[PDB]
Amino acid sequence: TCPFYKKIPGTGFTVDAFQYGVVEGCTAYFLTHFHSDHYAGLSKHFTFPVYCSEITGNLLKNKLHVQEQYIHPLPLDTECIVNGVKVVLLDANHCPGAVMILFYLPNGTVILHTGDFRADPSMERSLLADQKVHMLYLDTTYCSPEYTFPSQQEVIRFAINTAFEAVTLNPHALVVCGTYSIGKEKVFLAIADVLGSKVGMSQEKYKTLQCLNIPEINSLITTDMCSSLVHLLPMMQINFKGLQSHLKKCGGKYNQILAFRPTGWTHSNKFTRIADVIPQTKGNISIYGIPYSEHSSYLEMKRFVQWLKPQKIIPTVNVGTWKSRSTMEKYFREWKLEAGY
Ligand code: NI
Repeated sequence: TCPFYKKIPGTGFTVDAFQYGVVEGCTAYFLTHFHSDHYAGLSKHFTFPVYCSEITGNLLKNKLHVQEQYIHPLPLDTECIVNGVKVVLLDANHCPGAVMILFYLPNGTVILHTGDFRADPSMERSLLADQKVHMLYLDTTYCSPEYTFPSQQEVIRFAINTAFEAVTLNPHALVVCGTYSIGKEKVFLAIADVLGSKVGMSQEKYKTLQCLNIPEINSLITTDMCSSLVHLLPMMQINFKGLQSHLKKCGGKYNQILAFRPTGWTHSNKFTRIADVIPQTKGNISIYGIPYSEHSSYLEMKRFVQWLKPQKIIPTVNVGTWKSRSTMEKYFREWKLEAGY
């Protein structure tokens, strides 16, 4: 049964609620982004209207084979009417095609559902600036002050400078980057750009990337692994055994691997600066875990909420334990007392 925090009161609507069967009273199913914990349940047999971004609707049609007649893509930053209710989709600064949803209820209540997001001051000048928001359905993934990480730009700087150094010292080194979902494409695209290579990958991953409207993409990716010196592999293969095996397959073209695992947060964050990150090494294989996050840090989240000043917060992440829930509620009250709303 669908949990309460996936239901939008005063509407026929649900958000990211595809694994519960037919939800009683739901006239339109919204999908914030194409990550499996959120789309779980969709397939070619789904026959209700699904509302989403253009990019998400490309992925629904091509990857999950949802039929066209049930996909309702909406433009961003544009007032639209759905089953009699005004909605707006906003960029969530998450993965490609990920949105936040503003709902303008018939009784005057305004609700923001962030989906998954990485808060940013740029959001303070979107259409959110223009009216009051009463209820916030909030991505609370890293809602605790231990969760600090660097900007995306600092992390990409580290990665480019590390890859360029290694390959210039050894033109026979291969770079490998791990992936298991869409998101974080900047990691592998920025490294391939500095090296003058295309990124090589499986046919299944190339297909996914071709749904993303990324400019000039035919220029940056390929299925011809032999012509590429940056390869993408499944995240599970980014270990010494998996990498040794891959290196065997390249037929003596390469004699070293430098590999990257873009994790979110790891407790190496609580002690070490990005400048100071070091790899794990075995023989001619090195693996770097880099803290490239597509969710808000604690401070980014706090800033967003203290700017928005909502009347009520509904967490959508870490809701399964009483300790988590009590922790989050304590921080929400601190924020409200410090800011004065
Ligand atoms: Ni996500």
